[PDB]
Amino acid sequence: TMYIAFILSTIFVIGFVGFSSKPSPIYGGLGLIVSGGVGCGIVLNFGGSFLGLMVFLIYLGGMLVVFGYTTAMATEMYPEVWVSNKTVFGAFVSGLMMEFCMVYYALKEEEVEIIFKFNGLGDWVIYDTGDSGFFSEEAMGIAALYSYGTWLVIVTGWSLLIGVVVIMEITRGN
Amino acid sequence: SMMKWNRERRRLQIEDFEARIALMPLFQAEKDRRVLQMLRENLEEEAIIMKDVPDWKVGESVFHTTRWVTPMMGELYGLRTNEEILSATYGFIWYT
Amino acid sequence: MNIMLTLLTNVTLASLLVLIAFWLPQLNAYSEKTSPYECGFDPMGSARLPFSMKFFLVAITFLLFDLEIALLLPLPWASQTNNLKTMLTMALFLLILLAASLAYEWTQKGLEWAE
Amino acid sequence: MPLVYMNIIMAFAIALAGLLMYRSHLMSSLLCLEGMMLSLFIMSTLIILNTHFTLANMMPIILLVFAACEAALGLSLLVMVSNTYGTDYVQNLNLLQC
Amino acid sequence: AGRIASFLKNAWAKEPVLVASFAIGGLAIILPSLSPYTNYAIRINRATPYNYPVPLRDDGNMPDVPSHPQDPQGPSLEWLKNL
Amino acid sequence: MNPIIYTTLIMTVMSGTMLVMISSHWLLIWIGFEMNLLAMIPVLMKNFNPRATEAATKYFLTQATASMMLMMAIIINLLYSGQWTITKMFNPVAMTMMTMALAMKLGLSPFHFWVPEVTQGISLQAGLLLLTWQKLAPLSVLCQISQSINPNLMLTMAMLSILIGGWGGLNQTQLRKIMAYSSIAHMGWMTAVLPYNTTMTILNLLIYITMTLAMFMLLIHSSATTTLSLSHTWNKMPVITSLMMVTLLSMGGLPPLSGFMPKWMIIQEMTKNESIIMPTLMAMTALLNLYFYMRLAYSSSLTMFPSTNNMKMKWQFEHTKQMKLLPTMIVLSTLVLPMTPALSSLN
Amino acid sequence: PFFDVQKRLGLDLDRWMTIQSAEQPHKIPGRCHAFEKEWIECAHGIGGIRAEKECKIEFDDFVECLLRQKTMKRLSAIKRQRDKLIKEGKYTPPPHHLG
Amino acid sequence: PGIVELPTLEDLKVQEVKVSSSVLKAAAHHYGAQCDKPNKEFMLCRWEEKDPRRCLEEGKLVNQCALDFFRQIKRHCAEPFTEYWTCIDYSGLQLFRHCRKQQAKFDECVLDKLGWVRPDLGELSKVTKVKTDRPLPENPYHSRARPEPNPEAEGDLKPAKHGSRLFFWTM
Ligand SMILES: CCCCCCCCCCCCCCCCCC(=O)OC[C@H](COP(=O)(O)OCCN)OC(=O)CCCCCCCCCCCCCCCCC
Repeated sequence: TMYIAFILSTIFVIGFVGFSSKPSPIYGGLGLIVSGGVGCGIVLNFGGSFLGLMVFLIYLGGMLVVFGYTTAMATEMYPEVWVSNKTVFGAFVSGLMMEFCMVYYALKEEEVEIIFKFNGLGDWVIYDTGDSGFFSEEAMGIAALYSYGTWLVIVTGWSLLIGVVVIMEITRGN
Repeated sequence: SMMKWNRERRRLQIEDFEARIALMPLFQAEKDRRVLQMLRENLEEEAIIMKDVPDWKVGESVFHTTRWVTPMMGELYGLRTNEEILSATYGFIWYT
Repeated sequence: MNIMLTLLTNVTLASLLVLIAFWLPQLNAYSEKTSPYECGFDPMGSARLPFSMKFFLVAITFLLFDLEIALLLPLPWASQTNNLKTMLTMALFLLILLAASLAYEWTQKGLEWAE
Repeated sequence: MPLVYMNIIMAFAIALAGLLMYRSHLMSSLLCLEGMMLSLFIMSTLIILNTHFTLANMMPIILLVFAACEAALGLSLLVMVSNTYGTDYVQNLNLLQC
Repeated sequence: AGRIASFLKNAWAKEPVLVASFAIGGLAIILPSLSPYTNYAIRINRATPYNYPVPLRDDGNMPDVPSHPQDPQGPSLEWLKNL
Repeated sequence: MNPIIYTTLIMTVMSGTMLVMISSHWLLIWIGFEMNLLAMIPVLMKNFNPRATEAATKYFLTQATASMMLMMAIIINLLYSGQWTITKMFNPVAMTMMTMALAMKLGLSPFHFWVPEVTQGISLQAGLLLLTWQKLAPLSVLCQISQSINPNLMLTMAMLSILIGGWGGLNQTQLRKIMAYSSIAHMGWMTAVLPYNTTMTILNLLIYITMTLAMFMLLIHSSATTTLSLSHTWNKMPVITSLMMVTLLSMGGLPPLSGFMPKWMIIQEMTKNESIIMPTLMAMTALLNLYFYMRLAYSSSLTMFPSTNNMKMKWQFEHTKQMKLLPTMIVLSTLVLPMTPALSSLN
Repeated sequence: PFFDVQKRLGLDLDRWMTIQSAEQPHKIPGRCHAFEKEWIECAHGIGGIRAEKECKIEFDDFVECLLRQKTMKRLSAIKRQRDKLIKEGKYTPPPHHLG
Repeated sequence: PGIVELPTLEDLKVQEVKVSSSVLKAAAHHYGAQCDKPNKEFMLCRWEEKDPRRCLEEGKLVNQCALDFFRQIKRHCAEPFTEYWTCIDYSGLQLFRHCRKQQAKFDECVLDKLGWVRPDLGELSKVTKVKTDRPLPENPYHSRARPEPNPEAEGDLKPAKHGSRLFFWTM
């Protein structure tokens, strides 16, 4: 129970290795949604309740769902399987071992310098000490989209309407 | 009816918030002493732990500024039991 | 964490029900028994039957509507601001743009299951 | 930096490598793009929650919606390519060499 | 006159759902700008005390800041009690 | 497409570019790039052939990958500074990520492969938009963050762009691929002086956009996309081919034409910084671009290729539409060298 | 911005989310509000070139606040040196540190 | 660099107010009414100084004022207060609205036996002023001196001497 965010992050990276080794896209999507679930859990452990539930509802139940639906239509006659290629196994194995080596090095050394400097002193350590009062600071920051973020709403809504128009232009096929 | 009821629910929330406001100086005064005591206890312990580390100097602020800096969880609970620091980190988040 | 225990229990009991469900019966299987069901005959595999642009278009339009819904979810807390006229203007703006996307898809064929 | 950040940035690097190293299917590359976006979302969320940058709490929402719009566009492109060639194989997208 | 009435007739006869939806959306657009109560909602949101009301030091010449919570100075919620 | 929908998509492309150029916030800059790409993809697929679809797909893949890398650079910068303002980057690897992302968006040499294929696969109007308007946003970002770029990385990419644009364009008979390789070389010229003087980058961009607009409008006026099709244009409208020849000479940077101004100013500004070998290399390498420009001029105006019998039909017909601002673009692309000191207005 | 339309038209299009010391909802403070404020008040109006050297202390304190790297190093040293003396049976953590 | 200076453990000792959240909430309105002076004075110190270590004795006075407030409750109707805070303690949100009968006979105690009127809605949320003796902190941020600004532009614009001077150009 002492370490929860680290198992979650290691599983996150494992799922990333799994779907980025690119088996047939249905198993890649399964790995992506496993990664998304554990990442939603990660941000739940950081106090990002609304953001993680957004991950769930819109990413895993929306965007993914649509991805798997579209894969179920444009696939191979025998939709492929993970095992069918030695390349998938090699990529997944290399990614898993580079995960294991670096997490072991960071755990037992705490001063790795792979591009960035890292210290696995813990993950609870960086949390600050204070009271947030009678509201969720995350929800207040996100609800400010309609009061502070007028410009953001304007450009995002315009881009979504343009996205509808754009999709209907491209898919017409003439 | 919903107008009547939601209007009443807003005054009740104001009353609750004012109860909290009245209680806040007590809680702030208590939290200050608690935090300072934890920091000073860590200091007294590290004066012992770090006796033999050669160039170590105990109490040395990581910051250039001498202004008060609110400690992180690591400075507060880094020398206490796993259950206590687990509570101080995730007790609210996990409470359901 | 209570919720984690609850999820563990639900998943564990569902998998246990699988294990009893999928191992307890007495089995005797031959080739023609497990043949794919096609109302008394054999099915044709053909070649990638699940097609037609309309199934993909409804998925894409649901995706974009779901994104705007993601933009609408913070609304219960948005009504708690002192600057209520700006917030109301922006929420209604987002909803008009949702209605405009629906109307544009509607008028330009869009939502139709054509011939 | 804490080791969660290490693993999140590592996930982004793995998604980038998986996208740059192609295979036959286009959908696999699009899923790698989606993984890159998801790692960006989590990194942004961790940074924003940790430093209590309250107004920046909305930034991950915007990132998610815009990247999903791009994903819809890419899915439509894949569907057009498949309707041309019956598959989403990138090796059929080579007739611009001449 | 008859043209708009006839259009509304045809819409009510063939697409009542769209008529109801457009009327509801139009009222949702229009009615808030005429309500005396919208300002009241703004005031209620303003009168909700989320934060601590950290005090001030009376340097003299502060005759409108109360001193005590129950002094006849500072804003009053008597209006909200009857609304 | 619907004329209203096409106008809206064009306006959305320009508004994404403007969002990039008017924002102080990195998230809004990323939003502008996203909006530009979203609106740009349909204009590439306007004709809708498998070539157009493949061009759009390759464009989308490169631009989306670049955008994700740019967002990662922004997030690393925020991780180390907490800053959203577009200013110097506070992290070196974030700066490297951002530089690579912006170069991939621009199509610089190590990320140049998409430019020739996409330009060939789309129509001349789409290519005109692609090679003129799409350079503004990444270059403006680069000019804003120029004080923190690694000069070695940028100069490497610019020199490679010049070399590859020179060499790749040598082998082309397709006018769109020739335009794309010329664009790669000119982007290299723009980005070489970027570490030293962003005003020179703006000047070179304006001159290049003028020349590219003139050349693409002449091609659209000619309806020619191959060198042999252009070789018939003398027997229809020789004025167009002579104007095209002077424009190609300008593109080669031959004095006293307008295309010589950016090279001359950039060489001067570079020698001001003890940079002598690189300007000499760049000027020498541009002779390749001038070589295939001169090949096009030979086939188009300076000599007369065989025509066809069916060309007599086209003689009795005028153009239904007329290219806007083409005479102005031609004069600006050839005759503006005496006005060089006006470049200080860009300061 | 390349074209500072906001400062010409007086509009606040995106400057409100640009720093964590800007005005926040319900006046919720940023975690590094004082550090950012001090660095910004040091670096104001002297240009980035001067601000990079002459405001180095404020930016260093800000970066330490954001990513507590040196704080984490010191805590890690205290932790691992504590264990370095648990094994030998040297240091007994006191009752208020064990329960 | 530098030593973080810390108070000792006995600089931090105080008579604790050891009553629970429901007991605290039940008396909260009369507590705000009766204990405003040291509470607002300590909150002034905390926001003015941005330092827990600078306001310890004010917090120590906060504690004493709370303690004496509760000892005044205890000697007149500890029993109605006990019933009221018990009823408040039952509900999982510690709601006031479920305990109005008990709040009623707690409130008509302190009037008759102690004089304590209960603050009205909004009074406890007011920003008040405190007449403190503590000097106003001069540099609460412990700020360094700010850098000297670049010299401003003075003088009138004259035309460029010999023009642009760009190569061969004379204007
Ligand atoms: C020194 C630098 C510049 C050098 C180049 C100058 C101009 C060169 C023009 C082309 C020269 C090469 C071709 C020579 C063969 C003859 C011309 C040709 O190719 O076609 C001839 C044809 C004639 O057309 P015509 O029959 O008159 O049409 C009547 C209506 N049916 O069509 C024509 O005659 C068309 C002619 C077009 C001319 C275009 C001019 C563009 C602008 C020139 C700028 C010059 C700058 C000089 C230096 C300035 C420095 C600041």
